[PDB]
Parts: sequence; C-alpha cells; structure tokens
Amino acid sequence: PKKKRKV
Amino acid sequence: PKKKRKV
Amino acid sequence: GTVNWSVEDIVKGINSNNLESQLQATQAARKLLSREKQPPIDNIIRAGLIPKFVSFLGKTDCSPIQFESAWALTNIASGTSEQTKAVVDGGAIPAFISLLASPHAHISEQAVWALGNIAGDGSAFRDLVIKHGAIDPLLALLAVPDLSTLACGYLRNLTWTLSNLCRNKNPAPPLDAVEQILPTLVRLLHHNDPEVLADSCWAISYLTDGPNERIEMVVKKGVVPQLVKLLGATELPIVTPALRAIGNIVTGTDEQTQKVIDAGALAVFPSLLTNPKTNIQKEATWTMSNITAGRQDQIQQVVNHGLVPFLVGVLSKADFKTQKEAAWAITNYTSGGTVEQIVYLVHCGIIEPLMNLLSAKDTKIIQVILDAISNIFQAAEKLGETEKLSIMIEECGGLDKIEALQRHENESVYKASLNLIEKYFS
Repeated sequence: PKKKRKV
Repeated sequence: PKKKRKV
Repeated sequence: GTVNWSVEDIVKGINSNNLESQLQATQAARKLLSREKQPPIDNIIRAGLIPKFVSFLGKTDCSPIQFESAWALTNIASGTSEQTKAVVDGGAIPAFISLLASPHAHISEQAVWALGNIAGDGSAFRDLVIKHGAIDPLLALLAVPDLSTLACGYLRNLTWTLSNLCRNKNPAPPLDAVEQILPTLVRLLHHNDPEVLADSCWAISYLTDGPNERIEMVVKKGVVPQLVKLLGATELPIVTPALRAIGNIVTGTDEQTQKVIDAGALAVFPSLLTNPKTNIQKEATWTMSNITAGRQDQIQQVVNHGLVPFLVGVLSKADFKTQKEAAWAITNYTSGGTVEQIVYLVHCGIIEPLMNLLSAKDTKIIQVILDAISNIFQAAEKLGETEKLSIMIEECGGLDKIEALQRHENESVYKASLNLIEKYFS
C-alpha cells in the first residue's frame, strides 16, 4: 500500500 | 478547539 | 455585587438556604471562572462546589441559576482532563443534556457548550455523552428550514460541539452515531458562515481519518465537490481543515481518490503547492504523494494539470518536511508510473533537486530518494538511456553523493547506494 496515511 | 472557556 | 468574591464567601452563599443567596453566590463563582486570567478552577473544585452546581442545573423554576451554574460548570470542564472529569463525576452529563430542551436559548447554548467541552476531552467522555443520548437533542436544535434563522453564535456552538462528537480515533466515534450526525453535518457544510464551515470541515476531516469504510461513509454523501470548493476558500481557517479532509479521502481506494480528482481538486494545487502558510504546503504535497500512489490514469491527471513542475518546485525549495513529502510524491510516482511519464518527470528537471536532497540528515528520505533514482534507471533501461541518466546525475554531482552513501551507517543507504554505483556507475 503506497498510500501512506501519514495521518 | 478541543475545549473552549467562556471568557 | 458579585465581582471578586472569595471562594470562602461563594461557599458560604451556596450553603445558605436562600435560593437567591445561592444564585448571587453562583454568579460570583461564574465570574471568578470567567476572568481573562488564571481562573481558580482547582479551588472551586476543591471547595466541593460541583455537586451543588450540577444540582442547580435542574432548578427549572430558577432559569438564572441554571444559566450561571451552567456557565460555571462549562468553564471547569474547559480545563485539564481531570477538571473535566470532576464535572462528569458530578452527574453533569445527563443534566446538561436535559438543558438542551430549555425554552431559554441562552441556557440551551450553555448546555451545548458544556457537552462540547466534555466530549472534546477524548474518546471515552465523547462516547459517554453519546450513551446519555445527546445526539438526538442536539440534532433537534438544528432541525429548521433555514439555518440562517438561527443565532450566529448559537449555530456555531452546535457545529463546534458536533465536530467534537466526530473527533478522536481510538476508538472512532460509534458508526451509527456518525450515520446519525452526517446528514446534519452535510447541511452545515453548506452554511454561509466561515466558522460553521471551518468546523464542519474539521468534523468531516475527523470522520475521514481512519479505515476506508469510514471514508466511504463520508464520500457517499457527496460532500467531495463541496470540500473541493471550500478548498479554494479565501480564509485559511477554512482551507486548512478542508485540505485535510481532501487529503484523508485520497489515502483510501483509488475509486475514492478518483472522486476528488473528478471534483476538480487538482486545479487548486498550483496555489496550494506555493501557499505562503508552510503547513498548507506540507499538507498539499502530502496529499499529492497519495495521488501519485494511485493508478497511472490518475498520475496522468497530475501530469495534465502541470503539477509535476510544482512538485519539482517544492522539491527544490521548501520547508524540509514539505520536501520529504515531495520526495515521497516523486518516489510514489516513479513507482507506478509509465516509462513515458517517468521520462516527463525528468524533462521537468527533477533529477538535480532530487540529488541535492541526498545531502540531508534524514536517513528515511535518503532511502526514499535513492529508491526513486533506482525506479528512474529501471525505466531508463527499457529505453537504453541508462548512460544519459548516469551522466546527468554526474553533471549535478549526484554520483558524487551516491558514491559516498555506500559508506553510510544505514543498511538500505549502504546497499542501495553500492548497488546503484556497482550497477550503473562502473
């Protein structure tokens, strides 16, 4: 999952 | 904006 | 009359048998708690006055003391978690919820403000407010044909308290509570007040920070278009929470991400990526990094809006944190992009600035960047342009840094570097 939820 | 004091 | 009383006097009066004496004493307590500087919250708690106040909340026949104690309890709940705990411990929640149906809008407002401070403390109290059934009464207060007929400040308080019922993540608000609030939240997201809007966005940003199921709950209400528009707001207070919502939604499935692209979001980025407020810029680049981690047709949408140059720009000069997000954006792009696209990325002048960032004291960014270079060579091979890329990196002095990063205390840096040299510089 490249989409990083760096939140 | 987590808590507000009514001054 | 009630200005600057001693806590001993306030105690004296609340302990009297005179409803009026108690009212005047309570108004004095309220004032102590409303002075712009260091309010004696702990001394009031210490005096054991909370049970009395909570008790005055119910005196239906004396609306004034209802208001005064409400205000008093509201400010105590405004302090530290422990102080807020004191208020919750006194039985105040069910009481404040009762005041929402008061005929006195100003006492209802107070109830709303207090429940706001309590739920705002965190997950637990938030969920305890919800278990006492505050959502229904709250939502009922906004059930009018036109929000404009409500008092500006009154409406802001509700929007604010509602945002706190959507706040915090461990755990996230109950699912059916979010479902119950959303329809009203969507309606507020269309109000003409900058505050109602900023807080509505904040609320939406909260509900969109977590699993994709949560994001879907929001996206399926068709608020993305409205968020993209607020995204173009003049007021930073609105743009900030809006950009955040948009940024969360794109951390989900590519279908959810597509919603924002379709909404027209991408057009707002040339601005956002050069925004004066560093944080808007950091959030915008981060948002972009999740758009370049999507499908190729979506990466193309980035290319089409002339955004690659803007990334090259951020990568070239910006707060370091914004650059790290830029490095990610690029590395994600060069990860799932087509050859032709990774080619374009280079013709935009991405190589030079990417290399200068290998001079950073951040081991993870160096891994991100190096990782990117690899992805570019990997596409340079399919074209045989491997040497051209090699030379290029050497022109700007990139080789003079990769060749140095073999001797870097890290493992990935160490290896990724060595491998890069070994495989492309020998």
